[PDB]
Amino acid sequence: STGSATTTPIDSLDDAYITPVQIGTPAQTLNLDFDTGSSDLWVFSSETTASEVDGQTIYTPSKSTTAKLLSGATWSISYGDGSSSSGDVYTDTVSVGGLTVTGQAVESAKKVSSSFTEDSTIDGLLGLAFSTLNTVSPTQQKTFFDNAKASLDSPVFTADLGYHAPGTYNFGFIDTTAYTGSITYTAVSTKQGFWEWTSTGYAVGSGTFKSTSIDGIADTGTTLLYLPATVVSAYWAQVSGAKSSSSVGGYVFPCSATLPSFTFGVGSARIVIPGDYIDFGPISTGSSSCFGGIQSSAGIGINIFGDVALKAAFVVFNGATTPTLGFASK
Repeated sequence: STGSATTTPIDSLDDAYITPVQIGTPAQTLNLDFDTGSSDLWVFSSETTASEVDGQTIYTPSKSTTAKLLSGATWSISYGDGSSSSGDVYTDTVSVGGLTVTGQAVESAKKVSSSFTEDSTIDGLLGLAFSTLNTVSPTQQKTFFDNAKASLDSPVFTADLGYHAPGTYNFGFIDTTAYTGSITYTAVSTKQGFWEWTSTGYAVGSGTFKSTSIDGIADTGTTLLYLPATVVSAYWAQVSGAKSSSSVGGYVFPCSATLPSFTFGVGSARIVIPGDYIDFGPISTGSSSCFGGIQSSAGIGINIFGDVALKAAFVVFNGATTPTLGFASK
């Protein structure tokens, strides 16, 4: 089997992407944030504290003939940005882009933090990291991908995120029309439960390539590119007036600037992030200070190849017995 679903930016900044997902019988379609940096499929629901729901579409398990309470199971997750959610668990039928999993754990939120409430466009998350990170207790549950894997034509999914435009998540096949040149594959460590890999270096604008190993994660659920302070300083030094602002919470730059590109290495291959992809616009409405899309990972504890990086590539998440990651230009 295969699946193919369009993913759409939630706003004009590409802060996140939503993909429609069918849950239950008859189908209830919720727009979920596919997150290769976590491993829980959770939704706003009829059980979510009413004051914490503000415009989201909810899953109502009582209206699904295929929903079953997973008795005794609870979940609770905290994300890198400090947001969180928790609740109980149902199993139900879940379909993405025509690919159906029966018996998928659907984690029903009883509580969500303010960041989730305030984002009316995101009805929940669909985790695509390794199932070892799943938070369901006392019986850990599998991700949608892990459940689907055996049925897939090939044990892969691909992320093709757009810049200020829709893109695609495919399951079970590689669309050879969706990228240019060849796909370069690179080793993955699953030791921390992430799609963790080592970039071979970087360049700033038209500058020379610096060969240096940068360990990080491919994370569709993180907006920006978080890299070591040395690398980030080298980038922003090429933008007149750019500075790190503790009051704002990272590097800002004059909105009048033209940003240089940023290149990262995948083996001997190179992925170029255009400068425009690094512009996250005014820090506050009407400001002439703009927020940068490349930020320091210092104090996160891990480098993160988030959407800023991934949307410059066609990315293969290869879940074969020895997982790997593939990157192609597009």
